[PDB]
Amino acid sequence: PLYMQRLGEINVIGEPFLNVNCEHIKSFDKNLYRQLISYPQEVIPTFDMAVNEIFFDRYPDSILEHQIQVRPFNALKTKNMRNLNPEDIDQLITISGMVIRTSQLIPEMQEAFFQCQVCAHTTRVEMDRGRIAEPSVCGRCHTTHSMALIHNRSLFSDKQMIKLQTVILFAHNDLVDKVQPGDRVNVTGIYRAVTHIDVIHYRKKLFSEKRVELLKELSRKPDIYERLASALAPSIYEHEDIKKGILLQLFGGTRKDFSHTGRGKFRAEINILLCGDPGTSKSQLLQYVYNLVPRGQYTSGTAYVMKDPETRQLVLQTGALVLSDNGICCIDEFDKMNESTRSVLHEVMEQQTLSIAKAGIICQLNARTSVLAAANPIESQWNPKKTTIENIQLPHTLLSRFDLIFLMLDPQDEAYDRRLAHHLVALELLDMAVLKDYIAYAHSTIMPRLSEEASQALIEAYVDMRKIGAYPRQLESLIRLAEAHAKVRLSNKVEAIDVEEAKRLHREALKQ
Amino acid sequence: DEVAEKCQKLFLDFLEEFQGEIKYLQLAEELIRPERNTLVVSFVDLEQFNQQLSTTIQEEFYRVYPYLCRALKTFVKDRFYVAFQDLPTRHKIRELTSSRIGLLTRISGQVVRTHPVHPELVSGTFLCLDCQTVIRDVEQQFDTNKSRFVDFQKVRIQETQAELPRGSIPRSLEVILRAEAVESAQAGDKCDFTGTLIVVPYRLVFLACCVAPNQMTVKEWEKVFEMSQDKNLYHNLCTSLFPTIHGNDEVKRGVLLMLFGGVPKTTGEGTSLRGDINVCIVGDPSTAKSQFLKHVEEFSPRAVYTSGKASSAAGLTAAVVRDEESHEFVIEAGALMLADNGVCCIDEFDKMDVRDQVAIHEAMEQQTISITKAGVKATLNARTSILAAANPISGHYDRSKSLKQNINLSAPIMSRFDLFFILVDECNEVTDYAIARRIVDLHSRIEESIDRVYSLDDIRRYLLFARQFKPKISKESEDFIVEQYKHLRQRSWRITVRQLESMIRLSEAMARMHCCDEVQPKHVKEAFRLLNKSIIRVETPDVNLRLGFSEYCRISNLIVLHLRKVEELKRSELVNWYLKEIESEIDSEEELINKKRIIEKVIHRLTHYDHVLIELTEDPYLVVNPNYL
Amino acid sequence: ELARVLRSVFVSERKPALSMEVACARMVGSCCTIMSPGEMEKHLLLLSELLPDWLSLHRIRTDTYVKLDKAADLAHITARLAHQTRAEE
Ligand SMILES: Nc1ncnc2c1ncn2[C@@H]1O[C@H](COP(=O)(O)OP(=O)(O)OP(O)(O)=S)[C@@H](O)[C@H]1O
Ligand SMILES: [Mg+2]
Ligand SMILES: [Zn+2]
Repeated sequence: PLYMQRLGEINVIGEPFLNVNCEHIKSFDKNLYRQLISYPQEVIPTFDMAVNEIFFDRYPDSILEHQIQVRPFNALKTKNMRNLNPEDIDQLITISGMVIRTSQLIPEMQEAFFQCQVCAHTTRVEMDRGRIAEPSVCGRCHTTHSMALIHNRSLFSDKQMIKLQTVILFAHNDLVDKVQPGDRVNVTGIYRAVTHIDVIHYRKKLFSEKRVELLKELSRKPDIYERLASALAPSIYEHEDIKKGILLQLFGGTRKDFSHTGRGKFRAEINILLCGDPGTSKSQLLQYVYNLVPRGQYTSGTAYVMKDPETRQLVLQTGALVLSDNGICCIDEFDKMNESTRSVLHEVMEQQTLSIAKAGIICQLNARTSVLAAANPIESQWNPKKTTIENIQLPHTLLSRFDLIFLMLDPQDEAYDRRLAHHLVALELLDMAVLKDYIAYAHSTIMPRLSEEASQALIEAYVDMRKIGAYPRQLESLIRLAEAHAKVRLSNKVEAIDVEEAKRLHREALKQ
Repeated sequence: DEVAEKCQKLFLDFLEEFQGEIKYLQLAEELIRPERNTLVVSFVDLEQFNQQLSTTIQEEFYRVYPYLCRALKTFVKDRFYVAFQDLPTRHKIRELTSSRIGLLTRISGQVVRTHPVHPELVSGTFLCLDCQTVIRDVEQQFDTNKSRFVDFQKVRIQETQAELPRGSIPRSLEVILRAEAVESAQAGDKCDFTGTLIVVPYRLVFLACCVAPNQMTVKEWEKVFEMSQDKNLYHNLCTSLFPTIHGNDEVKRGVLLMLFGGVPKTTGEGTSLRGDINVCIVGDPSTAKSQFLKHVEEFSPRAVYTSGKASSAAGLTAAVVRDEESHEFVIEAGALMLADNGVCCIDEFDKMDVRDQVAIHEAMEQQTISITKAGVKATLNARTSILAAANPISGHYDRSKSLKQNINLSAPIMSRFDLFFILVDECNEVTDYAIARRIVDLHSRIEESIDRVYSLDDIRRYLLFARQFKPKISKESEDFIVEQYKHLRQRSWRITVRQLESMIRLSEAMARMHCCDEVQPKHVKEAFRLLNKSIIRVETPDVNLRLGFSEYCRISNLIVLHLRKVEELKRSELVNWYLKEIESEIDSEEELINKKRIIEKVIHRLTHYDHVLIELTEDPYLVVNPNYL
Repeated sequence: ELARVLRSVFVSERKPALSMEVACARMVGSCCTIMSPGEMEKHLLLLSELLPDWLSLHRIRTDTYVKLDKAADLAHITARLAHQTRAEE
């Protein structure tokens, strides 16, 4: 029995709260589980009484702030928010969702303090069923209608109203302020209609051993990198380097905290720019990335302030860029966008943060996103020129901020047209479904670190690269790419292969 | 409440027995004065006198406060309000919960809005209109002649920037001040308020009683003293403040100087002279500029960061907004006035519109901001130092065009910056190697690649101690400054009296750095170079064992000055003089032999390559080429 | 002085035990000298090792919690600390 150890831990800590898994109740007693589902409001007091009696029998000298309360969680009823029916009123329900807004601290009376107006006789009245049992006679002088209520002396309970993505959630006392907007929570509570949900518990590994073994077996294949490149976007032909770059961006770099150095948190997420004629694989690839990647965002060429109709207070709304934090945001027609927005992009591209100073509102926001942008040359045709600006007309700052820039040119080769037409007229499954979980596992588990041989290789690479013209930011991007390629092999150390591959890809992109 | 009577008796005990002189007797006697009606009591004295009473007052302050006032009145009448101070625990606004109602806690915040003084009736004498019965001493649950009134003030406060979590709106709290606490707080100030959180019909309101704005430990004081005697303190501070940035030490010296700052002076004509320094940085994208901003932001707690284009004119200085409840017009603070007596950092200053820079103009020089919009007339203090970062018109500094053509800044804006550095990126192999090795070492060896001579907290303590001194300018420094400015002004960025004031401020900052009560000409000589340099490279190339160009020029200047002075010598004699002069730096025999090697090589090189020194016939006579100035 | 501050914090919090993070954050936010959290942690460890009877530490799960006896006389503790400092000299 784990519950006796839980009671002992509670005795050690003194926190009167019990977390009970509903599956244990179902396995132990199906009838009791059904009773809990049907009438939680009546069985929870019985559970509290039982656990309190057991704890006091075991340790009667407990100086507890409050009686031990049972908080069940993870019920079988994981119904969707849109599947609610009038039948399950006053029944336990579990819903996963996103938190949008949380209200301020709302005090609610639970004990009413009444004092006699003559002899100052004091009494306490329990608040029950939304009605106040105000005493009408005194306990000392028996004077009728001599009771006065003191708000300060009364007992208040904190309650909070939360909007979940919609349903209204009511957190009470301890549960108040435990959830921050922008997080995904599994809320367990009783369904009640006036509709609203009263919160009882908040919930904020996923792979079996066979899945890990299969991942290791695939990784031991030296061809896994190219095989996954072939697996990405099967409908897209002869863009293997682009798929390689997309996969490296999906892996990304590793996060490092430089708090001890006094330096700001350096960007560790990869951004790629694409330029070419419209009607090419831009839109299809962007849609594929947006659909495949969870929390992805698709936009076409920011935060804003909203009035609260209740308190007349100016609240803030989060744009798609903020909503896609720790995700991937893709943009089409980068050239055709206003200069005002592209000026704002410099801050999010560089510092991963965003600062606003307007109408007295000063705030800073975290914007950990990867930008995959598609752009159209100003000539709508690859005019024979030298610099990419001569064809696309983009400032040096934005181009320098991009880690990888790729150009889509339709070659004037007959065989290429034959292959394109055959691919269209003729227009794997084992890979992408496994790959989503594989990428999640790689992100959660491993992180690479740099080595001395890679140090020397990168130093020589930089000193050779500047001879071609080169900025240190491309060196940072090369470090990030080496980390990504190390993540590809599931190797905890960055070796010569990663640096050589990153340098090869960068030089190939520059040559193209 | 029996415990309230016990608390009253114990408060009488504390008032009558605390000592070898009772501290509160004179204050109680002064309470007889009509203008004095609140008593200030230290919390540490209460807790040391007894613990049960201290805990009870800390836990039931609202319950026993009127009994405390009754005890105070009884004690005074034997020969009124009670105020408490020096509570050792500081709390955050986000920590305020319903569980803390009735607790004596003190809260720290910044005042944003104020309201006028209102009379509050406490006890009212009521006359019945039916039987003409006078009902006296009627308390109010939130005849004017015989009733009691107490002054009131309403204060709206806002969360501090440091305590503000990222992505969160700073919540506002209402503060009630009564009796002597009225008018003790001013808008725009940061204060700590001691009191309780009361429940208003519900609504959350904090009741406050008091406001807040040699004794240092022996070891900290001695560490500050010992480090103040370091001869290489300037270079050590320069290295320690930017351990992870390679080269460009001139910007480091400039930012350190503006951190020190000068002294402001107000003339008898009422005109105030700015004692601060404004710095502008323009450079090619390669050179690190935002890193300096981040470092100065994380180091200085009084630093504010903002972007260029995203900031409007109203958001920088202030804006006029109509208040919903009052149906009137108020002023909401801008970034500049929140950075009062601090430093404000602006990134991408070029992207800002001219309509914003013209608003900045007034705060730049006059150090104040004035608003005359929509019937609201006011002036506000903007005592700030501005650090601006920008890039040239084109991403690349084009040498085919003149210096003036390359910078798109207005002439007064160019003039009102004291130090103006321009960075140009060059392709040098040794600089590339150094930058690459530093970056990779930082990336691989995050913590072990940092060697700080002094702790950041130690630097902060020294800076706090040093800033309060106000050095005096000597007559020698006076005429040296006169002649230096004579020479300087005789040569786009025109040099006007503003640059002379900046030079005086720089001399004062150098004087404050060295903890010297008087200003010496050495500070003037040091600042003259930094004012002159303007365009500055990343790193000077080595000179053939290698030696720096600046050190080479320093040695040449010293030797030429000594020879020219002696004109109104011998090789060995001059070397002996140099070794005598440099004795304060050499600490080992190896350094002596290295210095001998260096001086022999430099003398030979000047004799046979630069021709500045002429040999006249083992110890040849050396003379200066008569065309070196 | 840090001991006095810790005593006052435990008086204010109305709690028998507190975590390292919250206690260190409050002490730093209330101390007269700016210090790093690591220095505060080492100071707390030194206090625990020198004076175990007053101050006790309990390792629970993945955290260590701080419990103190509030009834001890502060003057006697200050005298004991002064004696310990003199002995260490
Ligand atoms: N001397 C240096 N020491 C160490 N790193 C450097 C140095 N110079 C440049 N870097 C690197 O180059 C990066 C560029 O820094 P930034 O200050 O952002 O450049 P910038 O000149 O401000 O360009 P903008 O204005 O942001 S487009 C830094 O983050 C460092 O990684
Ligand atoms: Mg920058
Ligand atoms: Zn009665």
